[PDB]
Amino acid sequence: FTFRWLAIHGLAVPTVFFLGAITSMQFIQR
Amino acid sequence: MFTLKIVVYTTVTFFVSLFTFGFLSNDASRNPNRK
Amino acid sequence: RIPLWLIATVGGTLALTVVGIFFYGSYS
Amino acid sequence: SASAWERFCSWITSTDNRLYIGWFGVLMIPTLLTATTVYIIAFVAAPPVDIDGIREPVAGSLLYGNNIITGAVIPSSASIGIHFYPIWEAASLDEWLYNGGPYQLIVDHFLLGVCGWIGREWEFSYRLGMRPWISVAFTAPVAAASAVFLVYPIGQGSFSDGMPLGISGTFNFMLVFQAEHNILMHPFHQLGVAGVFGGSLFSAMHGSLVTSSLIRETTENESANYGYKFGQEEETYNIVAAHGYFGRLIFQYASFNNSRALHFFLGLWPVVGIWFTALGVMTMAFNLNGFNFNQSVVDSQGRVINTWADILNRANLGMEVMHERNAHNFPLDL
Amino acid sequence: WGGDGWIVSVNNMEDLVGGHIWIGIICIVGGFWHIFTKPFAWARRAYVWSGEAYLSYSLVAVSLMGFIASQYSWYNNTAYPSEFYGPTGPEASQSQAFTFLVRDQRLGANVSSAQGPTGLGKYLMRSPSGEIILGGETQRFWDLRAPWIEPLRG
Amino acid sequence: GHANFALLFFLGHLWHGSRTLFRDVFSGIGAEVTEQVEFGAFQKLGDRSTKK
Amino acid sequence: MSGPNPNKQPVELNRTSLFWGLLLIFVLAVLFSSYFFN
Amino acid sequence: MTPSLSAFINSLLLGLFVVVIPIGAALFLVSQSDRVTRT
Amino acid sequence: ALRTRLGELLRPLNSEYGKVAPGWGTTPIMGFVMLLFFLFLLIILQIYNSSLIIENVDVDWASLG
Amino acid sequence: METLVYVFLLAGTLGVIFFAVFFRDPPRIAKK
Amino acid sequence: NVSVAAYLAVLLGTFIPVVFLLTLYIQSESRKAAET
Amino acid sequence: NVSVAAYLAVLLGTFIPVVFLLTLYIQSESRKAAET
Amino acid sequence: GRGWFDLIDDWLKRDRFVFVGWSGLLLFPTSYLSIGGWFTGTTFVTSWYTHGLASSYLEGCNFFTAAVSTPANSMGHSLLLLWGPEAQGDFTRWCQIGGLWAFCALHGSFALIGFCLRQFEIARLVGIRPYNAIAFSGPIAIFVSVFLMYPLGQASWFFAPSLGVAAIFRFLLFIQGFHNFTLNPFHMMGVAGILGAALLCAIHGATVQNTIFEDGDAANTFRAFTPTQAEETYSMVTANRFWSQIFGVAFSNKRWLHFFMLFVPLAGLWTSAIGIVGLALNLRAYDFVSQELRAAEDPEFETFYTKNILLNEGIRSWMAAQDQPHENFIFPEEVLPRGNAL
Amino acid sequence: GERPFSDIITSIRYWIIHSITIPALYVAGWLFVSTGLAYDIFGTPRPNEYFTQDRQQVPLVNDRFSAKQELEDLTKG
Amino acid sequence: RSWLTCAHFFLGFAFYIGHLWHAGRARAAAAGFEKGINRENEPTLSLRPID
Amino acid sequence: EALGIDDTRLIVPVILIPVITFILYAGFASEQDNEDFFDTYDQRR
Ligand SMILES: C=Cc1c(C)c2cc3nc(c4c5[nH]c(cc6nc(cc1[nH]2)C(C)=C6CC)c(C)c5C(=O)[C@@H]4C(=O)OC)[C@@H](CCC(=O)OC/C=C(\C)CCC[C@H](C)CCC[C@H](C)CCCC(C)C)[C@@H]3C
Ligand SMILES: CC1=CCCC(C)(C)[C@H]1/C=C/C(C)=C/C=C/C(C)=C/C=C/C=C(C)/C=C/C=C(C)/C=C/C1=C(C)CCCC1(C)C
Ligand SMILES: CC1=CCCC(C)(C)[C@H]1/C=C/C(C)=C/C=C/C(C)=C/C=C/C=C(C)/C=C/C=C(C)/C=C/C1=C(C)CCCC1(C)C
Repeated sequence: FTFRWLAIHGLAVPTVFFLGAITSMQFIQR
Repeated sequence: MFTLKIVVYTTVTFFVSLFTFGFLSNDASRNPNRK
Repeated sequence: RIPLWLIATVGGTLALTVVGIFFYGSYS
Repeated sequence: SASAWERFCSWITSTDNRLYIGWFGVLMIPTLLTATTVYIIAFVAAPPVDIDGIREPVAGSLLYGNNIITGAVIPSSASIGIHFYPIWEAASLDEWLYNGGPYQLIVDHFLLGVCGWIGREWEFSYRLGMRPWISVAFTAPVAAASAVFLVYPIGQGSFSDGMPLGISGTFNFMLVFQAEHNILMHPFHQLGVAGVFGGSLFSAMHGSLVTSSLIRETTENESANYGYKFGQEEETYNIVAAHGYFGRLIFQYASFNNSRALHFFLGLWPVVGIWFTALGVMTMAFNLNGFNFNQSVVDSQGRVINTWADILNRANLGMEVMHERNAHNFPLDL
Repeated sequence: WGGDGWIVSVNNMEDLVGGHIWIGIICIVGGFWHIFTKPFAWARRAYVWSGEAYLSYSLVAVSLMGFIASQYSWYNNTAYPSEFYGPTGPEASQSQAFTFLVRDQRLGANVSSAQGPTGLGKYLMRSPSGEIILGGETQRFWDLRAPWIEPLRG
Repeated sequence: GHANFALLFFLGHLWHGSRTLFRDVFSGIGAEVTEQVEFGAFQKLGDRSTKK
Repeated sequence: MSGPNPNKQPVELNRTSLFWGLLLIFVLAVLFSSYFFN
Repeated sequence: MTPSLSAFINSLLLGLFVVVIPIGAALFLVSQSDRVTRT
Repeated sequence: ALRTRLGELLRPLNSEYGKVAPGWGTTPIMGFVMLLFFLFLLIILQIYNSSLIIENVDVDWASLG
Repeated sequence: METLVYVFLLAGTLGVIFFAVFFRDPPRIAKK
Repeated sequence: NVSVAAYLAVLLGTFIPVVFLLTLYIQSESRKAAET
Repeated sequence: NVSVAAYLAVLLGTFIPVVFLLTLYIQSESRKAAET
Repeated sequence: GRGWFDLIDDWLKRDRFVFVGWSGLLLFPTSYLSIGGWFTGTTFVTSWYTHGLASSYLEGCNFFTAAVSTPANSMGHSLLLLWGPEAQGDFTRWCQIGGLWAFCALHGSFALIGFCLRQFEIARLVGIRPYNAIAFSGPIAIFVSVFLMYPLGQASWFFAPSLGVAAIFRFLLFIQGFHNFTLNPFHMMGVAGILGAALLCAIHGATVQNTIFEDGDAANTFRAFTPTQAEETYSMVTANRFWSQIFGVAFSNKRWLHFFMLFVPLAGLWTSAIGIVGLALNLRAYDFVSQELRAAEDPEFETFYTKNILLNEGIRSWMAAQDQPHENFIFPEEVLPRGNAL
Repeated sequence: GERPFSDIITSIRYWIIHSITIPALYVAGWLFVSTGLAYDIFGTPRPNEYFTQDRQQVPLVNDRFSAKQELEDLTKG
Repeated sequence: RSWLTCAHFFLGFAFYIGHLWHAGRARAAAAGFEKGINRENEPTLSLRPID
Repeated sequence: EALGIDDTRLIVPVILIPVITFILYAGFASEQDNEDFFDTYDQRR
């Protein structure tokens, strides 16, 4: 609820989203 | 070219001999904590 | 509650697993 | 009362000499003076050198149409290879000058001299009663100089491939090395670049943190440097103030509370970086090149979609087909 | 240095086995020597007698051994045969030059008179010591000895 | 010439703004800094009246 | 009035600064002489 | 009123009501709420 | 400090060193003028950048005729 | 003739180095 | 070949700041000597 | 026309003794100022 | 009680885990958007319509080959706003024309401004001198010159560095080939500054770690130090003696030593920035005229500088066809410079 | 003041809400890639969309103010 | 051959570094100043100034 | 070629100079104590 919470969640939600996206991209048949 | 070669051999031997027999001359004792 | 060395070990193994899957995807 | 050799050893290892000689200095001083003399006279006045061995000499001295930037002591002939080429192994002195013998003389004497410099740093650390690991720090530039002067010629089989003793020659060495080994994509060279960039970053950071938190000891009409007296007992700057500033700058444990650990990190980062880049050049001497990501992206059919690595490969090909003109008579560069 | 190679240039198994006999004899004699003796006064003044000092001596010895073994692996083809470890850099370059030489001598091209781009030998040239060697950029690797080329070498 | 002069005068502006806003600590800092640099000593950073 | 200005201050340059300045100027001359000449 | 000028005005309005108003309003609310005891 | 005719003429123009308006003074209207200046600079920058095309304003050498 | 200028500049730099090494200000501890 | 009037540039740009530094050092040393 | 490298002669022969005199004067003035 | 501005100033300057300050309002969103846009570009956004390249993990690139590529050459020096006349509010077309590079570049410029302001603000609140912001002006000069002033002097944003790894390597070799930047003396001063700063860092670390006082009985000496102690932790006299009799000269003033450590990399960066600003207008130290005249009059005259010129020609001619695809450079095999060709 | 790490990691809510939210984000990214939504959002070509039948060359944009129309012409079909 | 040569050259250089480290520390521990300079008897302070 | 020696006159200095240096070093060593010690190094000189 503090500013540290917001600073973490700014760098956490898209971080997990991007990590999932990259792990999905690892299985694309090139 | 042989004279230059023997001069260079003499110089290298002289300096390497100084190095070798200087580090054999109890070099570990030459520290400020001795005695 | 849980000792921190177990948490660090699990996190390191998971990080190395991420590295391994990324390298496998680089090789495939 | 003592023997003559004992007095000689006392003078050699004396701490009262203006410049410490020591036993490593016995080897270091004449080798470095020989290399310096030959380098100065060969940089000023030396005839052109057939570096490629194809009877097309390259001028490198000031008297043959060079400035400070283009001047260099040319590496030895490719006909020589890594054969030992002193003056007495040539038929004449001018034959020795034509085949780049001065490069071998300077390189050998300089490498012996810098090994002596490492040993002499240890020796005067030992004579003063201090800890002897400044020489370990100096081994990194010595490792890099060895990699570019001796190891690369050993790996490639010719002293002509060592770095020329100049500026434009150094740039030519860098360009040919990038063309043939792709050093930019080598992770050890990337670690070396991180080492030098981080060394600059940490040098500026430490200097700014110390200068920012200097304890007020001077008036407004004098330099702040005079607030520190040579040999004083107290500390000249507030370490706690700099630590607090840097903790609030990034986060409270991004700083080093310990000054000893901070200085160990300062001496550790660039030394390890230069070690790694020197070892990378040593490994690329034996043709263990950097990362190759050419044609790594293809479409559904299989057409090559270029990447930045492919444009880098185009630049490396541009440098490759132009280096060492008329010295290649075969398709591959093995 | 080049053309001599110190102990990397062992080119026959007789020298290898004989010098290993020598190394075994020397090591056994020195081992009994050190079992039955104590260091002399000059050695006692010279060295530091502590575990870390002995470790440092071993470190420099094994570092020199590492350098020497790297050069063995890079240059020697007797103790490191090319049927197993593969050809050396000099061996590969001379193999390319020699195969082109054979393909041009067999398929109608006078290799000994073919002038190169700089007036030197394109296929066969003259060594700095005066021998007939392979021309091109492989002239730096004219010290190569290989079992597939020594019968063809006068 | 003027691109380089503007780039250098950016550095000059930074230097003189620094020497303006930090005139009191031109020759160095005193012993009143040690209490401020303690983490969490004051609620507001640099304010002596906000001590916890 | 025309006389002692209170803002008069002496100017110093120790030997270390002299040597640094000499080294800087000579190294700059060495660096830029090749480009001025060509 | 060109499309580029309309887009510029809309960009000013969006910048205000998306960046400046919310950040400033949250700053005002948290500064009024979480105060500092100056005793 | 000598007194001159020009010095006595200009003396009231340099006589109020340190004289301040209490409180915040004219800061809000100063900020409003600064905001207007920022908008004006943005407008002319985007005109010169051709990110803002205005009628009868052709940012081109050819507009000289 | 610019070779003379290059040699002069290099020799001047080396002379500056020589004088900075051997004719330096001798470091002494102050009585503060 | 080599452009003339660059000798003037190199030599004057070498001398003048060197002159300035030498004058500063000698002035400072004489002020220190008369301080004693 | 006009021989080159005479610019160097004129300018250096003008500057060097002028440099020497300026250095002497500044040194003397600073020694006098430190005497006070 | 207090005014609203005073309350906001009190909350911004609160001594919390992450200091915000007044500079934080400019720093945090801009830096956050710069890093987020870089990750978004290197993760999803292509370069197929600007460079004809793949520069994302979605196309199959790794960490080295993925990049946020510069805009197309046809865009010129457009700000490339999302609402601008090029994209007209279309996020897809904005990503396809390279507008994400402009997003990252502008937000990073203002984020560097914010971080330097943060250094100023924290130095003012703590009470120390602001030499860290002066030090950080160096990297600000690097970023401004290279990523803004160089492309603004060139044809478009296309020739600015692309935010990647192999893209930066391409920029290095491109500048060497088309500019001969190694020959530039300001770049030489920059290299001297960087390498001397690394030298100073290593040598100061080694000297301090090797001249410490025996302040403890433990063999590992890191624990024998407290931040609040009054005495120095290492011997300046012993270090000065060591470097006076090893190197000839040595530091005797600690403050001058640390200002020199501050000054060398800063001067190197600023001089290299001057060099890049010079390159922005093709005002280069590309050639020495007398050397070229002597090489033209004498075919047997050759230096390493002439070989470098030939290598630059090779870089340009073998790189321009695929490096600048908008120009449609079709170079036949006979016009391409080859070493065997002459 | 600050919230310590032990209070963070020993909180029961801190674990259940993460276990119900973070894998959702991971699968959201996985489906953002795997359903082809990333290609359509960011304009990144599919492996079968770098070249078309009529365009076998690099699709360069050659005009500044008609870039949207040129991209729509190049990316159609 | 490249793998063996590069690996053993790397290890030879690394073990030369180790030799230098351990030889220096062995000398300093035998003499007795491997933990730092003694404040009571600093060897440099008892020497004549060099210039 | 052992030690790079192709002429037998080269062996005269290579062997002779270390002999003289060893003579000086042997005078120094004969001045010493030369009995065994139990320490990491010998502090007697
Ligand atoms: C490659 C070189 C390099 C990097 C990456 C780097 C990085 C950094 N320097 C910092 C500080 C410093 N740098 C300093 C001196 C130096 N720094 C140097 C070189 C570098 N410094 C050099 C050579 C010097 C000597 C003068 C000082 C003195 C400081 C500090 O005070 C500070 C610190 O605390 O040090 C530890 C850190 C925080 C400041 C910052 O920008 O964060 C805030 C984040 C911002 C502003 C966003 C950046 C946006 C950028 C500009 C555009 C987007 C870039 C993408 C996100 C990534 C691109 C990917 C690449 C592969 C191309 C940051 C990690
Ligand atoms: C012939 C050949 C073909 C292939 C296989 C085969 C094994 C057979 C091979 C070799 C066979 C043989 C016989 C190899 C013999 C190798 C030998 C003798 C290696 C010995 C090297 C000796 C070395 C380093 C000496 C190191 C000691 C040094 C510096 C000095 C130490 C000290 C002293 C004495 C002087 C002062 C300085 C210090 C430190 C106090
Ligand atoms: C650009 C734009 C479009 C429209 C919206 C908006 C206007 C807001 C604007 C901004 C959008 C934003 C802010 C998006 C945010 C994106 C973010 C924060 C993405 C972050 C992704 C994080 C990632 C991958 C993590 C990478 C870390 C990795 C692999 C780990 C590396 C590792 C390290 C560090 C050491 C070695 C071992 C190992 C494990 C390999």
